[PDB]
Amino acid sequence: IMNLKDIIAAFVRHRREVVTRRTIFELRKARDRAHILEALAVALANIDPIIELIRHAPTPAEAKTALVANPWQLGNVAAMLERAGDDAARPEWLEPEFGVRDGLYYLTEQQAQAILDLRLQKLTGLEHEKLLDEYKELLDQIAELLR
Amino acid sequence: GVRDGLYYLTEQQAQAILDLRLQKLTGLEHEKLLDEYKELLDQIAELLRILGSADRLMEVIREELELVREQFGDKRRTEITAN
Amino acid sequence: EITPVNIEEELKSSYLDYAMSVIVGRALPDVRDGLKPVHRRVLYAMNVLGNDWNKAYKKSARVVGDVIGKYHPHGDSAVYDTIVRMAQPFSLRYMLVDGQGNFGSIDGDSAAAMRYTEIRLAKIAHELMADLEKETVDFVDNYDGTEKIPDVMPTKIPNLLVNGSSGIAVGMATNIPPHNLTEVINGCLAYIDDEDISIEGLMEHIPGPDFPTAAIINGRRGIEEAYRTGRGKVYIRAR
Amino acid sequence: YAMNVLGNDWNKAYKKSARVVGDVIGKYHPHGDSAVYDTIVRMAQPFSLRYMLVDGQGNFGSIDGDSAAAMRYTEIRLAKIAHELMADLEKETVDFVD
Amino acid sequence: SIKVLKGLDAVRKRPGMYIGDTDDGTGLHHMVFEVVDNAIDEALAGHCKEIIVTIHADNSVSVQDDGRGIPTGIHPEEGVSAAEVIMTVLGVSVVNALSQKLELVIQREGKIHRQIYEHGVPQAPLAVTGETEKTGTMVRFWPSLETFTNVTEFEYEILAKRLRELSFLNSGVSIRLRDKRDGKEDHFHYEGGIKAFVEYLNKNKTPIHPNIFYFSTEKDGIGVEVALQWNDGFQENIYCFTNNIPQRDGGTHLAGFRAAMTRTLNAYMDKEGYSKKAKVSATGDDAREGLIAVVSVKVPDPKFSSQTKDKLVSSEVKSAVEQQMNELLAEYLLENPTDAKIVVGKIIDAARAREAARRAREMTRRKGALDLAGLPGKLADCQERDPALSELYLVEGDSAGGSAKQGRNRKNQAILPLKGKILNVEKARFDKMLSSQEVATLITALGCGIGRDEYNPDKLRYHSIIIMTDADVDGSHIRTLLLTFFYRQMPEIVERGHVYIAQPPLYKVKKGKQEQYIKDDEAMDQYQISIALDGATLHTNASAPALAGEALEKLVSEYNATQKMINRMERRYPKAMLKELIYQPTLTEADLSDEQTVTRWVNALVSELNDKEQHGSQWKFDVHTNAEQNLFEPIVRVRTHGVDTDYPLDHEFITGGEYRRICTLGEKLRGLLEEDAFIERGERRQPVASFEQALDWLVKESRRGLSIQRYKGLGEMNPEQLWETTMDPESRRMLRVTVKDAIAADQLFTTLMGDAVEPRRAFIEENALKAANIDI
Amino acid sequence: AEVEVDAKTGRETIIVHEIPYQVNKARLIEKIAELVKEKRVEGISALRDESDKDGMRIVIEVKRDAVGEVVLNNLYSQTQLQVSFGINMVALHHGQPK
Ligand SMILES: COc1c(N2C[C@@H]3CCCN[C@@H]3C2)c(F)cc2c(=O)c(C(=O)O)cn(C3CC3)c12
Ligand SMILES: [Mg+2]
Ligand SMILES: [Mg+2]
Ligand SMILES: [Mg+2]
Repeated sequence: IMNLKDIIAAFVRHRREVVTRRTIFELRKARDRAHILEALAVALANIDPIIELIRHAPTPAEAKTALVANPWQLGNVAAMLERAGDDAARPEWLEPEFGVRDGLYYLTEQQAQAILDLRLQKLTGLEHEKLLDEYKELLDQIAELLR
Repeated sequence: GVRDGLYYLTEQQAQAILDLRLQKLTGLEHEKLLDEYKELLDQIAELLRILGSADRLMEVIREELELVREQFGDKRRTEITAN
Repeated sequence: EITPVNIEEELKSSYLDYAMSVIVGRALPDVRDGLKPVHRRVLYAMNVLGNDWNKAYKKSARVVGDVIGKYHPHGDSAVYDTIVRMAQPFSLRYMLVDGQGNFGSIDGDSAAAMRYTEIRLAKIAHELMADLEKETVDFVDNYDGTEKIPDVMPTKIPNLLVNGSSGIAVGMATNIPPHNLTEVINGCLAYIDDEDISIEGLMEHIPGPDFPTAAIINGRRGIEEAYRTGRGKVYIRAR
Repeated sequence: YAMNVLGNDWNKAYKKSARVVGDVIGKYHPHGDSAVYDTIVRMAQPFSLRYMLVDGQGNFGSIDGDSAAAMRYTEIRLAKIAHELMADLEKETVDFVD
Repeated sequence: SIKVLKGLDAVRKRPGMYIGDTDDGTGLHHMVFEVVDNAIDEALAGHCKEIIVTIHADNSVSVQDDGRGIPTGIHPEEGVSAAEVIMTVLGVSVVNALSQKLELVIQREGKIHRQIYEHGVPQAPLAVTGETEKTGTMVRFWPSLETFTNVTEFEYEILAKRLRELSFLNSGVSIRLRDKRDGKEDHFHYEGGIKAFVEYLNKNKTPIHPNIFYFSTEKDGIGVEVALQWNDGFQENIYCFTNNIPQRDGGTHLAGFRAAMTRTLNAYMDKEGYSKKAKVSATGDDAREGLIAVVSVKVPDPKFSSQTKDKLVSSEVKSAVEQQMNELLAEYLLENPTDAKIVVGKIIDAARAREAARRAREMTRRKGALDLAGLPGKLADCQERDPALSELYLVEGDSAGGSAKQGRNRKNQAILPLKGKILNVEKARFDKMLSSQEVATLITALGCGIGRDEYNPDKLRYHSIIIMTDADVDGSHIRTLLLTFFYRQMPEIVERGHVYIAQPPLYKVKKGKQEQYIKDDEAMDQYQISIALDGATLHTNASAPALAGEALEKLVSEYNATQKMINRMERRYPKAMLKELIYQPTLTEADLSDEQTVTRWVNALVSELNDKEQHGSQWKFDVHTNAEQNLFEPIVRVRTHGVDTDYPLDHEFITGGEYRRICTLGEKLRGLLEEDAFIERGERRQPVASFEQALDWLVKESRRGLSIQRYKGLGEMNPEQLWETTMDPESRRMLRVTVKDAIAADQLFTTLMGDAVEPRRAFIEENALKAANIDI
Repeated sequence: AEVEVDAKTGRETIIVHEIPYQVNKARLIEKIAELVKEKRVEGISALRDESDKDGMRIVIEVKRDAVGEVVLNNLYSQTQLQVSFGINMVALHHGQPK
């Protein structure tokens, strides 16, 4: 048996819980997208060695294994990776060995799989520009969600 | 198509080319196409053989009817007698 | 083989099962969204069907068939009667269903059968199910373990106060009158500001109920007594 | 056709009769729903059809003159021979109408 | 070299979970049983039939056979003797690991060999030590005296009974059992073992006929062997076996046997005219008054309801046994007309004895096609006129009423349907009860009369009233209303025991050809647990033998019970915190004063909880100091969905049933699975990360190709299913209603069904709400 | 239908195993009872249904002062133990009845 104030308080608490859960979901989704965006952006600077490695591979599984074998040089994307401060855009289930270590990027299996699925129409100049815009937008969204 | 040893493409073929994934450049993906092409040629020949003859058309119908009779037939229940 | 049983244990077990099931799952509303299980299942089914407020109507038989074939294991006539009440302007202060056809009248006429009518969701009903796909509530199982149903709705509307409720259970009952939306919103904002406001402070914004059919309330003592404790009596008089 | 569109195959689980009747009435047949259920019932009785087209689960009547249960109690699915009446339907072998 | 040593050590770590009980000595006899079974398997294809069993005085047993000897070859893979690979490699391995010394002797190819095993560790490779001419093997074992406790002895009768049973089942096989402590020699050898089994059992009693029915056939890969005889006693004893394994609770073969015997005897007694000479009739129970019988079935792959066997659930076995029994038993009654008469006489005497114990009745007039007799129009009557042999069913709805009408036995069963909910005769007045049509029709159909002025309970038209409703919450209400009516208006009917309650099933499972009915949810959980542990092996490491099925079943059942208990108390503690305490060291009451181990324990618990976490939450720990005897109680604080809560673990929780049950469960799971943790099915392999993950993988594997159907109500069942599950007298189960106190029943009925609301509300609130939250 | 005669007392009965197409069994039994009520046919003493899981079985009792054949022929002529089926094959061909 309740009165007016109890009902109002229950409604307010329900609203707070809903908003918190929604924020957590969106933050996780944004970080997951940023991971793959980084992976794709790194591989457009080593296109010739990537193609040469893939052509000699007889099986896609062998190509995936050979992809995560040695670190890759960063090239012309070191600036936008440095702009990311610390690990604000780093998934919380990621081991400390992966990612940037010393000017050299280390990939994981899912990033290699995403690389293998890249279409040929994304090698054009215009399609390359969208990655930077999407990355900056994601960083701003992550900051706002964390606030 | 091929006219003097030089292939000429269309718009949709170019669109199909632009949508080619990087994983298709391995060894096996270059012979999957050959196998599928040969099977397609065989199937096309077999399909073309049916539309040119009538006995070939009737043989298929006979086979289908015999299969249906084998799969769904049963016994008779009602008895017919003279008056 | 035959095994004996005492009558007292059988009576007690059966009656407790029935009473608890009726109290917790049929006749009383939840305090967070203000809905009974059947209302929640109907709204969820209509949302899954894609029956929006700015699209074409659908026949009632299809919706009833989906509801009783996937979520609600009971009869269909009572489900149709439940759906009819959510669309009458003289029953709900803010309707949740949009109807097309003969749905009855205040004169006491009955509605047409479900082979004749059409329905779709109302515009305010989309605010009761906002952000449903962003993991904001828990999901439970149906009677077979084949589908999943929300446990509560993530509503933006204080539905319990603005639409009321009435139900009869075993050992207890409920009776809540409807209110006005603007006043309830103002009261919620005042509570957010103060967090220690009294009953007198809340009545500066919410003076009393507001029925869909107008008329006159005769007296003010029952309103204050009900808002202070939870039980009171009021008189409604025609004009 | 409605049962085929719903995916109510002969080697899957049963479905409630009310769902099928509701789909038929709400998309294809603009009439009442009780006669549709009466039509569906007759296609599942072994003493009415020489080769039944519907597979049923529940009380569907008897030769003694009993009636079937209401549609809120039973379940149905397609029979095995009914898949031979709709073979090659998706290869443009017949005409379609509104 | 080292893997075998590690595996033997792993077996030695937990001997009970590989052999069984070590306190009563069941595993001690189980080792001997395994050895004898392996030997008789070797002797099954042996040239002759001879097995030697010796009970020595030095707490050892030596068993010698006369089949083909175990080969003494070389193993191409391991490079060692084939005999050693046969003995110790990943059930003689368990025996050797549990025996200090094991003597291996192989006599083949005219030469004598000899080798010694020490705690499963060979001392020397097998070498020739003599010459001979015979073929066979001999094994003598000295069990460990430290692992095995409290028994350290062998009992003659335990082995003698099993050997006699095996000799009876294994026709043409002879077994010699001897003891060296006192000096005994027993020889078992029979040709017609099953017939000899019946003769041996039917020894102390007095058989009434010399001829014994017996046959043995085999059809569709099912072997059937039946033998029986009638004594002069008053009790029946049926013994069932399947692949030489006893089942105490019977199964499908027993049901087929009973049905065939009943039908055959009834048909024969009807045809011969005996049942017409004396105005009586015999039931199934009369035939099985004094009877001894043995049933043994040969099936390739039997399926059971649990790992402990005791119940066969294979489908076609019933049909096979029923057909074989029904085909041949009819001919026996003609080939031996002299013995046939005696059995009929005893059956007729039993039937006549049953009749004399009944009440007094008057024939009633049934409703037929040529007369209505002034009875309600919705009643479907029967043909029997004696009220002591009739039944009446009260069904919940119209659909179930029609289903029951279609699939009944119209000779002696009647149906009366109820429509809607019935009147509450505790809140209404007498004239209102008289003017209601449902109650009026029920009163007319019963035929006793009402009003305490013409109420004569001696004119009841049926002597069995059965209530059949749905298995949901709306059937319980109707059951209570009917019980209220019967108790308030017709007390004598309840006192004399004329009221019953039916038990329909709830589930139905099917995987291909096998199908079964399930009673309720507990049976469903047991079936799910059992069906997931067949054809699967769980090894702690990569070089250890599989565990026993019974131990796994016990562990899973205890886990399920503890999980239920944990789920019950969710309102007071977080569910993840309680699950973690299983894999933690016990916090004894002695630690509640150190104030130094408490902090380490709570820190370890919080760190482990924070390590594994998928949702958004955080954990913390704190310590509170109490003045009373300087106690220090842990404090645990969580943050979930933006709310912070604290759960103080006080002294009461430390000493409680919940924590002690959790600890007892944990003691059997801490450090059970090693790093390897591989599970192997018939052809596949799989690593294991944890016990729960392996269980989930097994459950998911078992559910492939499985169909489960749940019955919403009685109107969703076909009439044949309803008959064969609920209405057949041969295989139905019911309950009988009785009154115990008669002074508290009035109080309970008044409280629960009376007009006053406050006692009812208080009763509900006290019982269902508060008592459930605290089940201490 | 068939006629079986007892080997001891010489009494005989009539057993019915099958009935024509589209005939109700309960209505048939009721009609036979009503007809024998008013002495329309002679030789009927008792009438009951004994159908079970094995199959249909209807038992008609022959009086002591009559032969079964006359009663059976009267039942054929007067009840629905023999019916007529009028065949009329009409269907749609190219949108026209034929
Ligand atoms: C025949 O039962 C019902 C009655 N009656 C019961 C009474 C006593 C027996 C003689 N008939 C009268 C009328 C009724 F008046 C209304 C309804 C009803 O509305 C309803 C539903 O689904 O909406 C379902 N039922 C049945 C599921 C109970 C109704
Ligand atoms: Mg109604
Ligand atoms: Mg009609
Ligand atoms: Mg029900």
